[PDB]
Amino acid sequence: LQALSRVRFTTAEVDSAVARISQKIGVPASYYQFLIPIENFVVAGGFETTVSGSFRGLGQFNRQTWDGLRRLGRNLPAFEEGSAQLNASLYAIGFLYLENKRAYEASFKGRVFTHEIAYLYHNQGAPAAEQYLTSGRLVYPKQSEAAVAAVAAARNQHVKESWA
Ligand SMILES: NCCc1ccc(S(=O)(=O)F)cc1
Repeated sequence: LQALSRVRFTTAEVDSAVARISQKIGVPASYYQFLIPIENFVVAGGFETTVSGSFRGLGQFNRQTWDGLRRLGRNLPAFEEGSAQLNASLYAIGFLYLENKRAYEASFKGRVFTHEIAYLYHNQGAPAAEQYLTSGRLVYPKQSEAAVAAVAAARNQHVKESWA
């Protein structure tokens, strides 16, 4: 029962594409495996993803974030087309991870960009993510309980020097 237009992908086709794309662009497959179930609806034979409204596809991108990646030179279709597609959305998730990793490491020198921190950056955007890490307050607080748990864990990991 889920706590309260779609496209459906099978687990196999998502897995195959993740395996291929993650290898090609140097983003861990485990990050995709972490993020996809948080952002989308898990069903028996795969995942369903919302492709209407402001946030769309497996990465739940908005147009501004998607276009930000294109501005960096990433080869993506237009937001409205790519966000409904398997491969383009997976590339975008990964490209965004790579850019957010750079942003995190530049502001918090000597710190490690973990999956939950990467998800926080994905969820809030890099500016607001850094603001949450410093202030403890989300700029965009209207998130799911799973998203909130993930970003809380992210801040915990950020602050603490080591596993413990
Ligand atoms: N996942 C992106 C998080 C995000 C990024 C930007 C905004 S907005 O201020 O431009 F409406 C809102 C939410």
